[PDB]
Amino acid sequence: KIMKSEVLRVTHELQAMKDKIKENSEKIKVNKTLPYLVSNVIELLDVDPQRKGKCAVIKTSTRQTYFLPVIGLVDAEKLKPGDLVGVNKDSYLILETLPTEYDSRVKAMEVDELDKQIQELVEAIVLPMNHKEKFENLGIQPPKGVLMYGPPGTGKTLLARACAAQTKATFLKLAGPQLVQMFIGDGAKLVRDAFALAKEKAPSIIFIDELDAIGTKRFDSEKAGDREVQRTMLELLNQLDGFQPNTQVKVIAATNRVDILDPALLRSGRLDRKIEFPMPNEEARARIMQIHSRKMNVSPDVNYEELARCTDDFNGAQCKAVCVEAGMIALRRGATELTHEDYMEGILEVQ
Amino acid sequence: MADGGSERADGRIVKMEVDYSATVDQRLPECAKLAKEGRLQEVIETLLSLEKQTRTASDMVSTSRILVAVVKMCYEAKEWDLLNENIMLLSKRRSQLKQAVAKMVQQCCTYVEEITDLPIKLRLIDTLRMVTEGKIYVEIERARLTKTLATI
Amino acid sequence: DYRKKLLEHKEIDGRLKELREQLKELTKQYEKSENDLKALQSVGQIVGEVLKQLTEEKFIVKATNGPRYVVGCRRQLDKSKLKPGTRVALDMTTLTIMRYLPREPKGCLLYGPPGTGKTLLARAVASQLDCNFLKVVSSSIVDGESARLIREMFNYARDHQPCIIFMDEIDAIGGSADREIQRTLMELLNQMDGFDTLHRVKMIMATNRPDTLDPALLRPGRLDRKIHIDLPNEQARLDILKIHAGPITKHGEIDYEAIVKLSDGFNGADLRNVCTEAGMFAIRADHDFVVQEDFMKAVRKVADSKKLESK
Repeated sequence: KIMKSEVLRVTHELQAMKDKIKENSEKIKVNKTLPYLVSNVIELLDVDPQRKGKCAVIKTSTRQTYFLPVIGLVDAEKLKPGDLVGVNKDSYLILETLPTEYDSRVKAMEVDELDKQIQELVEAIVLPMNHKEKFENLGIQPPKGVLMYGPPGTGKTLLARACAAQTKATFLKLAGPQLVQMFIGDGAKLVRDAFALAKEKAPSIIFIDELDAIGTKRFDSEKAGDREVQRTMLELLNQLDGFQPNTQVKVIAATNRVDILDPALLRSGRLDRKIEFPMPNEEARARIMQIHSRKMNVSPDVNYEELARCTDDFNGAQCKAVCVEAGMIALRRGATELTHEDYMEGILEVQ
Repeated sequence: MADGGSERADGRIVKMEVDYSATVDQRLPECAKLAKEGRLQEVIETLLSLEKQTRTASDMVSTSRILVAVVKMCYEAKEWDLLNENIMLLSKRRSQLKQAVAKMVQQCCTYVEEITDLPIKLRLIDTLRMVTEGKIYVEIERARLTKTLATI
Repeated sequence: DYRKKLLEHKEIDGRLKELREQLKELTKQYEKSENDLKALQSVGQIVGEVLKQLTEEKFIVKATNGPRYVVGCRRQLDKSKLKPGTRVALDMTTLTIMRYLPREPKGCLLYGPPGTGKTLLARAVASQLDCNFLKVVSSSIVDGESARLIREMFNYARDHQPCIIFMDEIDAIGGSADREIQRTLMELLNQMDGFDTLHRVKMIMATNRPDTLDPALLRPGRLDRKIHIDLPNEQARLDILKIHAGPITKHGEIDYEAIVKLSDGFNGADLRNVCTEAGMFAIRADHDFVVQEDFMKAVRKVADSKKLESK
């Protein structure tokens, strides 16, 4: 062990290093604590002919262009054309890069904190947050794109919104016309930004609606206003195909009408699950209505037959509207408890 | 669909043994409409991988014992794109053609050693012109025939 | 007694020499930190652009903000890159120059009527080499002001010598409303048949049906070759099936021949979805192992459903 006696000196040198890095690691906190402004960073690869060529393009908020290479500590999510970077006086260096996205506004869309098919749906939305540990041995690859469609009058919107509450995660709201604007080339920016937020934030829930109206390829060759969401969808599929990050947070799509369908939507990353709704039953709607109305005070005598029979081609939101309407006149009836006939009365009222 | 042509093919290989080339001449209008139909690209691949083998088998029978070889070369010389003349739509298969020419030059390779003196120079002078007339090939057999001619 | 002491000392020296890896590895990073701290010592650099030059030694520079200045020549750099027409960089002190600031089969035809999966092959090549990363949208029109955008993209294509073009779903643009379309087509003809070198840049077109594809534009000139893909190759399908059979364990007796043979007119990603659906179908029996019988049945049923929905 005489040869291993020289290790002690090495350890002493190492702990001496740990002792002498205290100051230089101390000045970091006081130096980097307050960036005075925010500048835009654009990455540009230069060539010096080590002496390796390195450079960058900077844009100040005061519209003054300067020169500077790529420096700072170890970078991972950096080097991207983002914003909100740390800068000191006259140094124009890069210390802390945080991405808040571009033109924030689109991002703050919203802040949110039939049994056989809804079982498969629930299992489908639960499994990516659950079976990932079991996906190693079983080798089961979870589907990404899920297509939920059916005939009008289903109420699938608030149903999926109800499932979103079961997911316990954050829910977002994006519609069809929201992708259509006065400007041009918005598709790429919107997709990249949405995927950026999906990359930075937790595995939340993303649900878009009306993909059929904005996905119309207009067989008629005369005219139409929106060709944009078509190529936006094509680019979306492209990023859902040729990109490895697509294994990340899923995006749920839904179509109201089956008249327009893209054959290229078939893939694991793209739309996979297809469920048609064959005239949803009554008693099930009565069940979910009971689940929704179990909180309110109601006289516990219900035949359910009348309310199940009187409901034809009605949404879930319309059933909740029936409950609300039943609660409306119950206030002016003088009764402190909801009755049975108030339901059907509300049905014949609003519908 | 090639399902109907398959019965004709495997029926043909059984029914055609000692018969002369006249039965092949009678087989020409039958195979003509067969070449006209079958617009499907993938389906008729089998039929093209059968019927051709059948007619080349008949050619083998004709070249087996007694061979005039004049009519044999005259048929192919007079008929090339004649079957594709009636079809305005572009075939653009570019699949069975390679195997076709390869099989033809394979049989010609089996006969390349010793058969007879007169026809071979006509076949060669024909196919070297077919190289120019074709203008589209994998550039294998085209070099094969002319280099195996050059060796001679 | 003396023999065991060697082993013991070997153990002590072992655990003594095995604790260095938790330090000496991160010491390089700790040193790299101060190295970066010494790399931050260079600051105060600005930009500039050269327009007119009189003296070969000293020229005129143009700032982005708009004021104009003049600088000298550093003993380091030479007169090679000092020539005008190149954006350079300047310093806040003495207005010197550290460095400059640089600005930033010729065709194929793929028609897909029997199914899809060509994009999977293109993705395979793209993930393989591709020589670069580039994508061309189907319609750049809605983005007559898109013509300069196309000419700009082609200008970038001329800027970067190696190029590979991937165009998916081109059948949409292949079809005064029609007049502007014909005008755009004439622009495409003017650009493609103009003066350019196509011996390097490669273009790939993906589509659905041979109707709107303009067979006149499918001509040998504007497109050298055409390759039809009905379905992934037998060896390719077997290979992808084998690599998809890797993470999933099965029974001791396994035959992929049935799975491959019974598959007709199917696509790779689709077949993979059928496999996952078969797994989720076989997970209902809560067994750790799954026989190929249930696999064959599930695959058959699901594929049949896909054939019924293939319309």
